[PDB]
Amino acid sequence: TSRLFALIPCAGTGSRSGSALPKQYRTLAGRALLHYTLAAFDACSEFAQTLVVISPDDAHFDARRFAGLRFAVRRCGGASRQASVMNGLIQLAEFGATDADWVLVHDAARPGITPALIRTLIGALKDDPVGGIVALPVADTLKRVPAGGDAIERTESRNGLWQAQTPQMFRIGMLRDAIQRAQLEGRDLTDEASAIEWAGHTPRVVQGSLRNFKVTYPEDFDLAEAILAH
Ligand SMILES: Nc1ccn([C@@H]2O[C@H](COP(=O)(O)OP(=O)(O)OP(=O)(O)O)[C@@H](O)[C@H]2O)c(=O)n1
Ligand SMILES: [Mg+2]
Repeated sequence: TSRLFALIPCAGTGSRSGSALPKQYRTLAGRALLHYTLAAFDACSEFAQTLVVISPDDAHFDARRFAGLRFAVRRCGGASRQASVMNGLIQLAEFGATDADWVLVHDAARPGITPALIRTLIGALKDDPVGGIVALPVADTLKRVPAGGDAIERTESRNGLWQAQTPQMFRIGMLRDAIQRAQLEGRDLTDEASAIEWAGHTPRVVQGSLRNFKVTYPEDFDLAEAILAH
């Protein structure tokens, strides 16, 4: 009976992407970056609603560029990603969400997300007491490079290491309280799983895809444009 809610943190600036316009609004193959994320969730009718969190100062979001897609947008963006997620989780109650419902937090900067991968995550963790994330095992040899230079100090082990992606699937009640705990202890975490972990819970990993990579630096735009439109 647990309903499915989607939460798209979209209140970032994309400072590493070198784009003056927020990278989530950057046009790829004649289409906005965010549009690919929303279209993927829109294809999944089993979702109750998709909430997009944008900054209160966002003057670039144009709803007309996303017409036909089923989603809602709220200007409850925070100073950080975790804050934007926290405000979003609170905001979900407006749409009838409860603490027992699932929430799937997905980066807008990951346009390669597909309905198949969404439903793979859901189907694998729907009966899980905690939930989990989509992720990718570290395939490359890890090198330690001291900050400030390009010199390699030594080789680090990659055994048992995964690179976390999104969506990150957890219960609204457990996730909100976890982040609330993290903020109460002065911790700003990188993803939702981290809060779940520090709260004392054990999240799961589901095999992700390199197609689901996040656009982060100027190379990624043309690369995603190659990955997309295919
Ligand atoms: N204060 C913030 C910061 C990030 N995000 C969202 O979190 C997702 C992934 O975070 P990231 O890749 O780091 O995007 P940015 O923070 O905007 O870029 P940068 O880290 O280079 O500044 C993005 O969809 C971004 O919009 C958000 O909603 N509110
Ligand atoms: Mg960031």
